Amino acid sequence: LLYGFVNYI
Amino acid sequence: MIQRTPKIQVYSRHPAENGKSNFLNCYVSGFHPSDIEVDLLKNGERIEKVEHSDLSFSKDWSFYLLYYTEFTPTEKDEYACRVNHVTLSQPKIVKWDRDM
Amino acid sequence: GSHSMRYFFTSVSRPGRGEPRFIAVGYVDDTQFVRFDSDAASQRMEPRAPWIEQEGPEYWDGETRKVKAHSQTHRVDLGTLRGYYNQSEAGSHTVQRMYGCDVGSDWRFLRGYHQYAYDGKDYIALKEDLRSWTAADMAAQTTKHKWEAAHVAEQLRAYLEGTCVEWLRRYLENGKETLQRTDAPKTHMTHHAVSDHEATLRCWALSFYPAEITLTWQRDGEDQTQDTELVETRPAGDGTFQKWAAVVVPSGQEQRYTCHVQHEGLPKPLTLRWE
Repeated sequence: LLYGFVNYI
Repeated sequence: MIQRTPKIQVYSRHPAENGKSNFLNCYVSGFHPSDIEVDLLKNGERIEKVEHSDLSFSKDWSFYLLYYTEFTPTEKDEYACRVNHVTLSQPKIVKWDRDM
Repeated sequence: GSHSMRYFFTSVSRPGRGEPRFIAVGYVDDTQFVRFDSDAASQRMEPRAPWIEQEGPEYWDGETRKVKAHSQTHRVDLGTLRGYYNQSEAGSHTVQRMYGCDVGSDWRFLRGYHQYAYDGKDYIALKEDLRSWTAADMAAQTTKHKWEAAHVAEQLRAYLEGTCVEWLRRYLENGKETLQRTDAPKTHMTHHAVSDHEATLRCWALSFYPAEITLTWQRDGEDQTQDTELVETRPAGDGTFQKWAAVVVPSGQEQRYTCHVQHEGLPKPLTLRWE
């Protein structure tokens, strides 16, 4: 199961 | 930019026996960037019925791919893998050697 | 005994040939179970292992939603990184992300990881404490400041220690016949003259799983590591792996050379001999 939060470089 | 050369291996899934179906593999690993051209060759000509794995990479970020096709080896037929990549000044052909 | 779940993401820019190519794949140990390819017709997260197929429609819809979100983020990242490194639109560039979790033989959490590369070099990595970051250069320090202010490590830690390990355990159970197996290598050595005075000795391991293996040559018990050609462990295509190691020796000295095979499927390490 994938991580569900997003984070931009 | 970092560039890493593909390490190419051409081999059968099972020990080769004339007249017995098998799978011909070309495994390319250790390469960067990911853009790569890989063809399996029968008697110097490109095999059309070729599948490949989904692009993945190793601990060191270098990519790997498996290209493969069902085949039935014979005495006369010669098989090879042809690979082009930015690190290669011309395409590289590696012949299948069944007696390794 | 020990197991891992890992997800691998690659995004590649394509100057003037449209939007970046995004490929995501997920593995348990050395067994792939999912893929997404931004260029494919389906636009879905797709099964790539029989045992994941039983997952319900909510799983597939939600994994498609999340992987598409990752795809969009990495699209944005490629532009961000061009800015950080003052790079032009002339060239293609590559972002890679890996994350996942390791468990021991008792399936309890061992370690987590979450790492990023730009153009094939380390960019930023979550440290082993899951609370702090290693930034490989000055541009990645900019990312580190942003991730620290946004408490990104805390979010990842909760996933890596909880959710990641819980789903890995579920996959190991559901895929038990595939994943909780060990196939010991079938081993042999081949001998072929390369001249009247030298021969190639090649030590083979075939049909093994998991992919981790060590193959070494000794001469009178001394390791021959600088003289050994060792190929990369390669997939047979059937779920097992193969590897070989070779040395070129003077003819008549074969009996001095031994090959040594270590794999978790072996009851004991094997020594193969020419006598």
